[PDB]
Amino acid sequence: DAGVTQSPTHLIKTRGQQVTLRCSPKQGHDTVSWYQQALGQGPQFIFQYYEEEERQRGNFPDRFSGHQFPNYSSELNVNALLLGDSALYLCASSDTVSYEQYFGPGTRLTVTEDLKNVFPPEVAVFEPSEAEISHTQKATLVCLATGFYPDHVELSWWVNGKEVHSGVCTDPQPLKEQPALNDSRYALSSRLRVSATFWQDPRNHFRCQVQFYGLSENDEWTQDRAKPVTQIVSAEAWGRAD
Amino acid sequence: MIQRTPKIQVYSRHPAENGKSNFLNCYVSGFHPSDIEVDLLKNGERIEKVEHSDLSFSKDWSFYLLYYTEFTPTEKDEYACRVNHVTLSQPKIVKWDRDM
Amino acid sequence: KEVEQNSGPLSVPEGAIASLNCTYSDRGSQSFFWYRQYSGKSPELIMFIYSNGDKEDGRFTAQLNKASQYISLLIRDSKLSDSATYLCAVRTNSGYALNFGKGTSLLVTPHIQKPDPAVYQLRDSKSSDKSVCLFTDFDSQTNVSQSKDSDVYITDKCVLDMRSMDFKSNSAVAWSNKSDFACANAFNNSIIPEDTFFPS
Amino acid sequence: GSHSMRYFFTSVSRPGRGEPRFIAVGYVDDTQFVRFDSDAASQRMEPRAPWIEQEGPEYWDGETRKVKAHSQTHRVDLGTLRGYYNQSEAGSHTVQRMYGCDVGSDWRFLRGYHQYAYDGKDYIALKEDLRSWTAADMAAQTTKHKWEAAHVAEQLRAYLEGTCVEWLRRYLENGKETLQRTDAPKTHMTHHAVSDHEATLRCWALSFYPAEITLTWQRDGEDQTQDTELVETRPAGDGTFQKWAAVVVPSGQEQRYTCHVQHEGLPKPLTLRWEP
Amino acid sequence: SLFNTIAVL
Repeated sequence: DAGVTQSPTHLIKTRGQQVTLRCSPKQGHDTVSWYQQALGQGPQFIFQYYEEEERQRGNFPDRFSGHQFPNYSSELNVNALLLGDSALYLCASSDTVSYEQYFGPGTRLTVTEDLKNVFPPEVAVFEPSEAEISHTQKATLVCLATGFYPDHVELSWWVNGKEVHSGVCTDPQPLKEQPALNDSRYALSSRLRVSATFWQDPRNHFRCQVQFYGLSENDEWTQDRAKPVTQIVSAEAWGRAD
Repeated sequence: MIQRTPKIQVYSRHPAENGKSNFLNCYVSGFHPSDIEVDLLKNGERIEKVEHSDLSFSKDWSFYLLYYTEFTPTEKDEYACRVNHVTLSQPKIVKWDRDM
Repeated sequence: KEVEQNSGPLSVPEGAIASLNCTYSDRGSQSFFWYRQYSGKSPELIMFIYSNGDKEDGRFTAQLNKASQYISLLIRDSKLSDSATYLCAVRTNSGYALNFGKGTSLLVTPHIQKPDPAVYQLRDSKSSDKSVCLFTDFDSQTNVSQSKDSDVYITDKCVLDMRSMDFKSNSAVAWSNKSDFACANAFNNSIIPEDTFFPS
Repeated sequence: GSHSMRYFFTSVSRPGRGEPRFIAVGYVDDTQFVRFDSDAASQRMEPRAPWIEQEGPEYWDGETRKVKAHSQTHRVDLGTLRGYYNQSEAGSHTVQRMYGCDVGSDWRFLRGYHQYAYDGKDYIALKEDLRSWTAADMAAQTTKHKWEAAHVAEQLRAYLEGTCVEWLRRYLENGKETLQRTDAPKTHMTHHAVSDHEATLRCWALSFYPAEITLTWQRDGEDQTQDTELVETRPAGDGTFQKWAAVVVPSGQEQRYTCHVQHEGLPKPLTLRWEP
Repeated sequence: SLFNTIAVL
């Protein structure tokens, strides 16, 4: 009895492969429109489905096709994947009264040259300077997530087991470790800032958590490094009195 | 569930001239619901290749339709409109009067 | 190219009115919408306009002028929460698809009450051998340029709202794996605020 | 003179026999220019005037897309109305919709309108202000509260002012030689003996456009509203319209009677009397 | 031309 739904959340594929994306509309909604949103660009219309047929189609090539089933859910299939198909695929549902379109959470597709290119993040917390505490009565923790590809992660901070937002800043876009290379790995920073009295309580416990979206257990893997599965990686610290 | 019985008019396109080409019309209007069967008759017998307009309707929501053929009238030929609708116990015939 | 927006970023001082314009070419454009997209997220409907004129909803005002073929969104009393990409979408009478602009990025630049720029060194929780430089408490005017040396990394400035203390703060981070790398000279490509505090 | 563009839609269920029968027609003034029938081969919006044939495939695609959407909205509306009125799956019912535009001499917007009926009775219509709905019964009130919530009237107003008018302007220019022509009625009068003492005088208007006309009889100047037989104004089949007015009159007293003919295409109103 | 966003009852 709730909102628009999409799966999978993230996908990694290689050139020439095929993918299927699923979308379920919001509960009172019976029409679903698919859009492609490339990085730094606006969503581009692919199709809209109503009563199980294609009501309208965009400007996309034959590789992209789709379907809507009796429960009003829908699939986007795209074949012969190109690197350039890397995008946020957005599904949007509407009714037939208001016709307003409400977007889902999106499937993030990345098409890469070779699955060997994917690597989870390495994660580390850096503890406050005694200088900062002294000058300021406040203490900044820095998290650093390093060496990951593709560039979708979700970074959150946890204090004494509860997820926090006040006092955080995470970089809006991750940085290329090697700008020249097209398949460069990424880095991302975040700050948690608290009062010195808070950081000085050695009962207080701080954890930086990075959810990484990676390979699924459908993906073959023969390398020696651990399979770069979708996983969570963390670093932590405890407060220090003086 | 409104039920309204058809009006019927039978007439020619141009003024009737014996031995001269024309069109025979049947305007059926004022009816509801919209299922209806209309033929044009020549001496009691059903005319083929009769065409009709696309269903439309008036301000009171009653339907109207025009049925027509090419015909060439004569002093002794009778033409008529034969109409059926759920509202009628039996098909209703209206003979063509060249001055109506 | 049917719906045009500038990318920006556009800056608006915190509390001030932000203005976004969008332009379109199709005369059959009938219905207009503004979507907000936070970094890493999907777009969110915030306003629809179906009629020429102004339309007010909370802090948002949309203005449509169909003769001049523009549409505007104004956001009064800008908050940090308002920093996001704003996408402009249009629907013609011929169909049911949305044509979207590329999105204008809005950054609401925060007012720093008492700036005190400084560069601090932070040690890794796991091991002393790895370290990080935090440039913090500089004024919003300061931009932070990337280092021209590869192997030394610098993030952009980011603003953090410590809500309990009504206090806001900028920060950027710099790090390297080189033995010849000091916080003292980490942001040397960046225009140094005069006497930023450098401890050791 | 004024012009109008008007779309008419009819959907009729037929339980047991498939999807409902759906018929759509468009008009500019009294002239049909477009047609869609759900049982026809093509499954497209089809041209019915010479002047619309000029539109390209991007137009027919759009018009086919939307007309299909109207037919699907009626399919649902039939189901919904069936539920609200607690009627059986087996009976056969009708929805009708009509909307469109009027413009003045200047070709500027004049009025817009959208009416809707279930089984020949009004259900809901948009008011003159195009901002609020008039609702037949408790079922229409339900629909009106829902449409208020979903800003339906506002979306439709945009179309009615604006888009609808602009297309009407374009159709009027492209189709100038038929749409902007006004054919004045060719008139005549006819006399039939009814046995003794009385005669019919029948007054005719043939070959006119548009369909609007007034035909009246007077005896000695004074209107015969009660006494006159009128026939509904009727299509000739060639783009033009026919009408007549009869009156019964005492024999040899026929000079007293005069037929009055009013039409857009006449410079001044016509007067006719029996000329043997 | 026809209206696009025709609403259901």
